[PDB]
Amino acid sequence: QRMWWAFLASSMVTFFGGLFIILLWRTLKYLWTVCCVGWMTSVKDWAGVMISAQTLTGRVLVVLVFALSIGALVIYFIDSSNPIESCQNFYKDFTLQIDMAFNVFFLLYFGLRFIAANDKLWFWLEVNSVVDFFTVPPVFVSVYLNRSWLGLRFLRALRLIQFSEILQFLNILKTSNSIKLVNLLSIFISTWLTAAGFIHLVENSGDPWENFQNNQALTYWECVYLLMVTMSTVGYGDVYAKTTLGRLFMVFFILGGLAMFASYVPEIIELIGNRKKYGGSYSAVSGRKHIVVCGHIT
Amino acid sequence: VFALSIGALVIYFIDSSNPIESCQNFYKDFTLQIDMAFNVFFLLYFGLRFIAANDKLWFWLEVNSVVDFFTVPPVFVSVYLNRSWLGLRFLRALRLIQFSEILQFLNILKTSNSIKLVNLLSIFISTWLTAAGFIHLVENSGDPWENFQNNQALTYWECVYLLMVTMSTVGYGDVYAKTTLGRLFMVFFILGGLAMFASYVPEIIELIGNRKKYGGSYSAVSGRKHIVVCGHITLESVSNFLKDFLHKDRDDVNVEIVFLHNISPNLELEALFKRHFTQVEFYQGSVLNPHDLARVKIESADACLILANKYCADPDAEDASNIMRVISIKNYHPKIRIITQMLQYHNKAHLLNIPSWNWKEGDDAICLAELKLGFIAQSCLAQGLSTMLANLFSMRSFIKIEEDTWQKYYLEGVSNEMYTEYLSSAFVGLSFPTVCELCFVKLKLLMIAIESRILINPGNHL
Amino acid sequence: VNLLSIFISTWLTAAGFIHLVENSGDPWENFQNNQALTYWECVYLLMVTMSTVGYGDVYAKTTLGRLFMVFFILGGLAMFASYVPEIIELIGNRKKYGGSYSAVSGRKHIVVCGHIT
Amino acid sequence: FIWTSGRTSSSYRKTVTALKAGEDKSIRLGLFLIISGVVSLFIFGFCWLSPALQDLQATEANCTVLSVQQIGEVFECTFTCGADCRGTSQYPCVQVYVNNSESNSRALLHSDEHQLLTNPKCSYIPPCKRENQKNLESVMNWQQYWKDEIGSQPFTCYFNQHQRPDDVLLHRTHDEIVLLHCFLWPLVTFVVGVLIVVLTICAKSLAVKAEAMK
Amino acid sequence: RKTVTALKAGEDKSIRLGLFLIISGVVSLFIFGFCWLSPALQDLQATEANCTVLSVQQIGEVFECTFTCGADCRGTSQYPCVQVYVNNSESNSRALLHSDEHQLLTNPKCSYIPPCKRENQKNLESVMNWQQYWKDEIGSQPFTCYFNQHQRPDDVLLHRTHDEIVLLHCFLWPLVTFVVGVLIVVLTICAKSLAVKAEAMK
Ligand SMILES: CC(C)CCC[C@@H](C)[C@H]1CC[C@H]2[C@@H]3CC=C4C[C@@H](O)CC[C@]4(C)[C@H]3CC[C@]12C
Ligand SMILES: CC(C)CCC[C@@H](C)[C@H]1CC[C@H]2[C@@H]3CC=C4C[C@@H](O)CC[C@]4(C)[C@H]3CC[C@]12C
Ligand SMILES: CC(C)CCC[C@@H](C)[C@H]1CC[C@H]2[C@@H]3CC=C4C[C@@H](O)CC[C@]4(C)[C@H]3CC[C@]12C
Ligand SMILES: [Ca+2]
Ligand SMILES: [K+]
Ligand SMILES: [K+]
Ligand SMILES: [K+]
Ligand SMILES: [K+]
Ligand SMILES: [Mg+2]
Repeated sequence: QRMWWAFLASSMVTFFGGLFIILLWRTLKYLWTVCCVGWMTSVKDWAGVMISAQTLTGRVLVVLVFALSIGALVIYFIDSSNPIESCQNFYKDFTLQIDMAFNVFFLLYFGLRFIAANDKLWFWLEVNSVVDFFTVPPVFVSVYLNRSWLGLRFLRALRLIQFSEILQFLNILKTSNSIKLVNLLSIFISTWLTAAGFIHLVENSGDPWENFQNNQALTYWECVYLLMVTMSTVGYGDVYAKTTLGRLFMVFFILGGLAMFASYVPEIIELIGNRKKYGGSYSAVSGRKHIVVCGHIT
Repeated sequence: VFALSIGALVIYFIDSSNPIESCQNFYKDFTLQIDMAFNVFFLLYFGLRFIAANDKLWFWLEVNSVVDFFTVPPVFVSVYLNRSWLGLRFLRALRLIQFSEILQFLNILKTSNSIKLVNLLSIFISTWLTAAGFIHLVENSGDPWENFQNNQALTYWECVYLLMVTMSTVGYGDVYAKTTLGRLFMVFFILGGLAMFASYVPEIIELIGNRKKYGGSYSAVSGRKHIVVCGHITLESVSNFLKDFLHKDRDDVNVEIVFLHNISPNLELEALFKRHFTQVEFYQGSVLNPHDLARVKIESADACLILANKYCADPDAEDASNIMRVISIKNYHPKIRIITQMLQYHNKAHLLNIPSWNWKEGDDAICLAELKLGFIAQSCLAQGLSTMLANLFSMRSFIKIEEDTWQKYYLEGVSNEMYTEYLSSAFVGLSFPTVCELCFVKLKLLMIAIESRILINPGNHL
Repeated sequence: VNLLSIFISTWLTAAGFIHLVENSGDPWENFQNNQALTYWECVYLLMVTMSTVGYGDVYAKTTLGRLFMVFFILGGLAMFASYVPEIIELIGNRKKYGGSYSAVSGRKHIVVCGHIT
Repeated sequence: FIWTSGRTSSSYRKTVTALKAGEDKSIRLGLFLIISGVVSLFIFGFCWLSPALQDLQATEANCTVLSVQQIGEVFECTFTCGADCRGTSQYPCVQVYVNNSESNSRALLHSDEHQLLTNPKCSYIPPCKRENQKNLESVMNWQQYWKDEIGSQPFTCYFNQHQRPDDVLLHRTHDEIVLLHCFLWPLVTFVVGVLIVVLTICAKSLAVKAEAMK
Repeated sequence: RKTVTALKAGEDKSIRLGLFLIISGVVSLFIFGFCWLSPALQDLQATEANCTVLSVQQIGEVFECTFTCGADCRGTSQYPCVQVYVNNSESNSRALLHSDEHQLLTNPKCSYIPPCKRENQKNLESVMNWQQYWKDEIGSQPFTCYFNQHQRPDDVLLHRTHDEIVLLHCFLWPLVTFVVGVLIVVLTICAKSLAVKAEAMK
């Protein structure tokens, strides 16, 4: 028996049940009018300070988030080399225990950002909330079931979008050029890796109307290379999508990914290399005089 | 018309999965009856547009007339013959060109950006689908000089994918045209379709995503006061203001700061607001707009601060702009405390004639020229007094270094500011000199004055 | 007219040269690696190469053919990228609001001019 | 790079508070789910159309075997061994001919449509298990179990006089469950999208009534 | 001069169309002419002849035909090879008979191919049927045949592979496009110039 749907159901149920609970609470709050500084604000302020880097504990938490995002991405990269669905012992799988701990920390960081949030519904629809709903619940389900599906785990790469924000929190990024460069690099890499993971999932699991018989055995790095070739418009043709869903995804990505590549790669290359050629200072020579000339130089 | 165009396109999409020519019973084919009715409606809509036309010959040569001549008669022939050919039925996709026009008729599309976006999307999609249908027809029916033997069995969606790959210039080579007519069509499409793709896809992506990041409005918090700041907002102006407002030498104030400005903040201002994430909020709007003033909740703000551009090219223009801002804020809410910077003194006199301008309630016009010339005059009574006064306002921490230099002593002196607070009943009934010599080093506090209200250095008789 | 003439003549001449070079093989290979390519096939290959589509169904295989392909990729893509947009801009410069009003018997009409916005 | 240097780069009431922005984002989401559900329904509908008609056009029948025999010829199956390891092994060909309910004439039995399409010249294929001896043993085992089935029990069979004109199948190759899920979950997406819009408008309009009440 | 009303714009669009049809017809004539050139010369260069069979025999070797079964289903079946040799009107020497140019090109080693009908037995039966009908045709009636000493140097055909009707339609309808384009220009100029005379008459 296969269990792929249990992981996916846990994410869908989490995202939409939370959204419906929030909307029902709103509805019923106003409906009570038909029948008819606080500690809440103090904990909201404390959570907002923790979320920012205004304290030592907040800085430690932000650095931990930065490290654990890369850790989870590396864990997904390790798992991407295995079969699509498998049975594996939680008590004897160090990577599953490490993932379990990482997702505990992300659940806690999610809880802190929820408490700190001003508009809950606005928070529930912030995309790094969506990234947590589509990546945290399936880890819990896997650790409970003693089984894993390599399903939507490529969405972990979207965690790189917050890197510039948490670098600005840590008082590291100050200049506009550096901020823009980090933003562009993060968006480019996360988009590339996420799209590669999705096309990897879709190619390795065939079309349902073809009874999953036309699947193509493509590795994650092969899909990454194919996406790079497609984005740059080189189009070698050695590697390409063959399933109907894969090609349907390829068509929608060709509209967005080429505009991203054509826009971001020149701008990144302009932002880098902005070095001053004439820097440094003169070194005096003993026994030889020197003359400084300034004013109208042409 | 809008619905039936999509209906006919969907009918063509269904038929594109069948053989190229076939016999099918009109009395037992629901899709052929539905197509029959759809084409009756298009014949009627054609007749109405013909009657409404001014120049008939101009109408006969309008391309949606041509699209009807190439799509309506063959449906009639098919319904008469009890047979169908998947011939020029892909021209149905050209019906999407009129979508923007009939949306403008229905008073739905009004803005230029939305009209342009709809036009570009319609032209792109209709061109793509029509070209895909034509290459599908040409590939599935081979070359006449090769006796139709070199035909390639390509599905319509396969041809759509091939056209997308060709337009974007990716050119995988997994799917390509093989017939001579198919390649001849490919060569002419490569000239036009790449120029369309290269032009339209960036422009569509620019038209979408034009969202305002700083929208919304401030949400007041019970038990906590907030302050609205407007006027000259820039990275250095906000950075200097926040250093003095949020300094650790004040007591534990939790006044929120809300900025209102009509320019989107640059990346360095957004980073400055992120470094103050729990104490500063920014909202993009105009102080002259009552909607924006309601957005920043200025009716419940504790005060409104209006910073001025001290280095402006036209002091008169800057004063006029600040006067207009004050007028707008007072007009929205007469009972709002307003603190503003005024470059000149005659413009300050102009401003204080406002009916809602109440200096007793706390309206302060900080006149820069007046205060600076007064400070210069006090330096003429005692040299160094301008420095003495200026350092009493700026919030400064103690700074200490091991070097024995004049700077150490100077910084130790600079560490003090002027404050104001109520004093103990244990000092009521004594003389002002007596409480001064008491406070001086026992409490470590120096008094310049007390609240016949404001009295500068009282005598021994008070 | 200048752009169209230069584009077409360059395209056809380059296609003929690559057709000659592909159909007569390499002298160091003793003319044994020749590829039987028709002139129209070479024209299609040149169009595919110029537009940067690069299907790969048809391509040069001889050493001289590839050496010619490398030098043409430098010039022909810059020509295509420059000329095709400029030609497409030059065409289609039609005035949408031309023509003249046609009076209707029994109905009056009013002409409005000046500051129209 | 699409365009070399961008084609030479010379040729290319407001009483509601902050909650308004979260609610307008909730409308957006609910609308996007409505569009997604409808679009995916059409996409899956075009993909399932030919398989579903090729399945529907095949009628159920009652069958009985006329004969079981070998044609003496042999064919390659592929056998597998981890990573990518494969080789080929022979199997002997059986043919089986069967009584038919629509044409009442000879047709050749094919266990399923994948067997028909992988070797239309032959009636059965063994799962390739290394050596030729095990393939022949497994064909002889299936052959003996089919040869004595003479009118024992008219087993049901699937036929299509328009595209399997003298070929017969023992199974449907179209899983009803997989099709059901392909049309159910896009419908669920659409219903969820409607409920999100409805609750967002219900909350938005009740906020105005609860404001005017004060 | 601009006495004509709005009708001027419809008539200038009608001139455009008529000119575009003239250009289309001429361009398509050249395009079809280049595509038909090699097939038409390869057909013209093959002369009509009178033939008689020298012998009918099998070479003992067998070949694959492909047999088909809906969607994409195909497999292969053997057929036995006949060869047939024939008297010739241009070279007066041995040549091998090939029923048509597609048979010559699909298997130039062999004289006939059966339409693949599933099993080998039906292919062999259909070859034996054709073989027996050809073996007794000895001088019975000098059947006409097609030959080309320059590109079918010892090969002979029973049929022309070039349909005259398909070529006729490929050159007729571009000519019709051109004639219609001329008549549209002519009637548009005739209407435009008579409108000026009917205006000056008032
Ligand atoms: C508290 C909320 C967020 C939990 C999220 C819902 C998830 C966890 C729910 C939804 C459907 C549930 C699954 C439904 C069916 C099975 C199969 C059974 O053999 C073990 C339990 C298991 C595997 C359930 C595990 C929990 C589950 C996956
Ligand atoms: C975590 C998921 C599953 C449940 C979400 C909890 C929901 C039902 C509850 C818990 C606390 C509630 C929030 C408490 C405070 C506010 C601030 C007010 O100005 C708007 C409503 C809002 C935002 C409430 C909305 C509903 C709410 C978010
Ligand atoms: C539908 C096809 C078959 C026939 C079209 C009808 C023909 C015969 C007739 C009917 C109505 C006529 C039009 C009626 C009115 C005008 C306006 C006038 O100032 C010039 C002639 C013009 C433009 C006529 C042209 C010819 C015309 C279009
Ligand atoms: Ca101090
Ligand atoms: K390219
Ligand atoms: K390419
Ligand atoms: K390519
Ligand atoms: K290629
Ligand atoms: Mg706040």
